[PDB]
Amino acid sequence: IKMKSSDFLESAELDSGKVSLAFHRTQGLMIMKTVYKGPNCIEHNEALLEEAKMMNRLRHSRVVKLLGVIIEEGKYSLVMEYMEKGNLMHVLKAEMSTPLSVKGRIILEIIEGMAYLHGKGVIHKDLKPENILVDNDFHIKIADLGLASFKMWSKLNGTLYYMAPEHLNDVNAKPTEKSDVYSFAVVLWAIFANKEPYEQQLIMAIKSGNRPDVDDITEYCPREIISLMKLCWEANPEARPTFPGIEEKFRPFYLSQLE
Ligand SMILES: CN1C(=O)[C@@H](NC(=O)c2cc(Cc3ccccc3)on2)COc2ccccc21
Repeated sequence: IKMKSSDFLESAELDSGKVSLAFHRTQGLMIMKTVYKGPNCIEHNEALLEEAKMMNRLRHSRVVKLLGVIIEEGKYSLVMEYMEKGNLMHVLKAEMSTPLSVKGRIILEIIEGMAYLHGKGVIHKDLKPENILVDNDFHIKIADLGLASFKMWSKLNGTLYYMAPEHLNDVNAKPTEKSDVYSFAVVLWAIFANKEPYEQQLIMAIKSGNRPDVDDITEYCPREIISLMKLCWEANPEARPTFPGIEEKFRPFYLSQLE
């Protein structure tokens, strides 16, 4: 979990807040983001190392790995694995259109990764294209760049279009697995529409049954996927499926008609 800046042979800052792509001696490339600068705390310094070892042990191919933490002379930084193509929305807004087979695979990988997290008792709450990272081979990893699951590191220093209606104007309602199912539905829309969807007048529209316009999807999208996004953004959370439920229907569909 613990790391030093001496371990990094070279680095390079980039802004996608701001991060450093550092080459580690033996492990290779890693992304680095300094959370806060100033004095070294005492009340919460011990917990920040425990919270990192809790996220470090979330080990799945479709989930971003926290590689370590760097604490040195009043600075606090998190170190994750490098994903070469950035985020899903960066990939979707490129010159060339991503094939339907690759989009179908991204969808299945987000399902695999979200079923993993739910099975480990972790609710995402902040699932959006910006938290779906892409490597140079078009395989994805679900991240937590907004620190929604890092409650300690969040205290050391967002998008409403993917947020389920039950959480719009009811911030005390505890987020559930069905909260993420709603967000995934809006991510499905964004994958085939190739853009971000859609304040008080909007939000109140979403609570009454308003959703992103499916007719805005110009490029080809399968009817079973359209049917899946409609079911996942159902206003009632109990009417939505679980990610293992989505997986048992989506995987046979991907393998027969898209792979
Ligand atoms: C350097 N850096 C990071 O290390 C980031 N780590 C994660 O997002 C992360 C998520 C998980 C596992 C995990 C995934 C999904 C839900 C819950 C849990 O493990 N690590 C955090 O802060 C950054 C912010 C911006 C840019 C870069 C970073």
